[PDB]
Amino acid sequence: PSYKSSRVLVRDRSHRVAAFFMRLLLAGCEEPDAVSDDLRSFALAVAAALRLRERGVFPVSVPEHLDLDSLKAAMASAAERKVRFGLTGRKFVLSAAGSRFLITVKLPCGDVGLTAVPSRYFWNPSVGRTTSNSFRIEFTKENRRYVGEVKEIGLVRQRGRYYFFIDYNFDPEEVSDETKVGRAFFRAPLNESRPKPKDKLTVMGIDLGINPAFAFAVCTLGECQDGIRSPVAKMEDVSFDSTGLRGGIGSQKLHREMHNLSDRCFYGARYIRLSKKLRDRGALNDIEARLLEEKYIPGFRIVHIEDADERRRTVGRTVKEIKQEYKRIRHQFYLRYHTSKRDRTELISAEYFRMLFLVKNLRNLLKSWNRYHWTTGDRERRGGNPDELKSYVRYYNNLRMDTLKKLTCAIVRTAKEHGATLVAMENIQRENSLLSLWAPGMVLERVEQELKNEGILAWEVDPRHTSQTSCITDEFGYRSLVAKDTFYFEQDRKIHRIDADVNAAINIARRFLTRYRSLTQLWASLLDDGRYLVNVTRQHERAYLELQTGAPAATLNPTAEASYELVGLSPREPFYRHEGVWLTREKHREQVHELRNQVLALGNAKIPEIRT
RNA sequence: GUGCUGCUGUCUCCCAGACGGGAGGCAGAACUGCACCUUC
DNA sequence: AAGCATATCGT
DNA sequence: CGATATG
Repeated sequence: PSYKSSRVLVRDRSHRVAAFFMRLLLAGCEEPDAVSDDLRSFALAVAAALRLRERGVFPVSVPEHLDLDSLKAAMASAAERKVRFGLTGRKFVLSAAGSRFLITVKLPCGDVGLTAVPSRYFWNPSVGRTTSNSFRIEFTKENRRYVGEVKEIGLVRQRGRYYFFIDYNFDPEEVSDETKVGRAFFRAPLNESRPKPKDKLTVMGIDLGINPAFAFAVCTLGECQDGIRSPVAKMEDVSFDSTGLRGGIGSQKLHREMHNLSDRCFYGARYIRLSKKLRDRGALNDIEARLLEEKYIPGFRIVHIEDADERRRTVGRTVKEIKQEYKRIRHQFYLRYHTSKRDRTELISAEYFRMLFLVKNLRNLLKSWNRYHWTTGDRERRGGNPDELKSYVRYYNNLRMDTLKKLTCAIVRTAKEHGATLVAMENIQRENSLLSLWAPGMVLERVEQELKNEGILAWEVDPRHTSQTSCITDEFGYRSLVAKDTFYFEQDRKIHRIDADVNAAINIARRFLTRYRSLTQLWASLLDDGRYLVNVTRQHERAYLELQTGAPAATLNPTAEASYELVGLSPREPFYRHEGVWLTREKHREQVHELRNQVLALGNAKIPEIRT
């Protein structure tokens, strides 16, 4: 089934027995060795229970007379490893009054009426018992009234606080068979044959980043009015009507301050390492002394003192200033939700990632300064500090999780608003990137799971040359390095520019809808006589060679203008397509550099910008 | 409920030691904001 | 590894 | 509808 969980708090033996159950399953048994094999089989199974009682060793003495139910419940809990209360453990009666729950555990001694602290997850809940041994909860996590079914409850104790896990089933939104057939059609290579969707679906091309948290483009099959036209496999062209950029920088000053402080904390650790070398060794190597003066001093924004005694004092003053600036930045980041800026605060912004990078850099700087004392041979000790920078780590993990949840919610919202039912995302599996903050697959897994729960199917497209190829001419352009938000291409021999993220979003959507009709790069090797044999590993390359040459293999034969061509063969060096001539690696880079030189002389003022 | 997520006063513990940093406990002031399958 | 179903006897 | 017992 599909499950969702949240906790409620109840304020005013089951563990004594849960711990006993865990230990018993792992480890009255007067001669445990003599019955070791059976015990092991039963514990591993958690029919065995029936066999154990026949042996006459299965009855035991529970820490606290749990009679039955509670007993079996805790047993199953330890197994799975939550003192559970089932309705088919001791039965419970979950009701709701006002804005809070009321759990009534039916213990053998009597009824235990427990009121729960009003949660903002199960806000304003309504509970009605069903005929299927369940409770139908209706709550508010807008005023969307989420619905769930509760059949089992669990009790735990954290820091002397008792918590109830309301693990409830829910029904994901209905997904049409047209969406499934359309995904099957569009995901398949051109070699295979799949039925057409035969419906007017909606496709959302998505590019993921950190500064533009994500950008999207929307297309509707069989509906082309105005926008960047894209071919569709075996159908008519479609126009990307809604193209947008979500996320982004909230306030420029805050982003700049986080970047500056992250750089300062990045260089501080290396500066104190070099100062520790200077205080101990007394001299530096040629590279380090050049590195310290040229890079570390202007980076840490410190004044280099020759005296080693007051060098530590200057370093401590600098670290105090760094911490004061960090506290100011954190307070300004907190105030986005507690001023008149409540309305203009975005769901997700570029500061959610800059703050994480700053937290990591400051953690490193503080961990380095705290160990400024150590000298030759101190190293690390089994003990020392058992909770060093615990608050920092807690904040980093909590902010990471919250950023992931808010990004997933933003993506899902944007997909639902635009009516999309198919979402082509970029396969980020294939610093200043989403990686080094999360696992490459974790973000994708979360996003597709939430989209599926909302009834939207998602597919990962190969993200190769999407940010370097124009979405109109389907040719290589210039991605500006001074400003990474402008992508320069040529059209009718006139240089145009576009947003470099909606460009990649449209390229992702185009690759999805055209079923990878065109490839911008081919891997080949030189056999002899200037003939570059094409290396075919992916099925997409096999389909591409069939459509252009006519055979599942081909070679690059040279021409006069340092270019190549596809021929085809009857039965490892990159090559970039360019204008149908398959320029080699060096010539492709030369062409890109020529484009960059041409666009730098022209000036962006005379370069028109297309709709975005 | 869990976080985003902090401020002020005061107190305790630790590492340098006399420039500073890291765990936490209470008491207050402001805020009605966003998101959340937890659990192992 | 987890976060229940049916089935009939007896009263 | 309660008491087990097993899909």
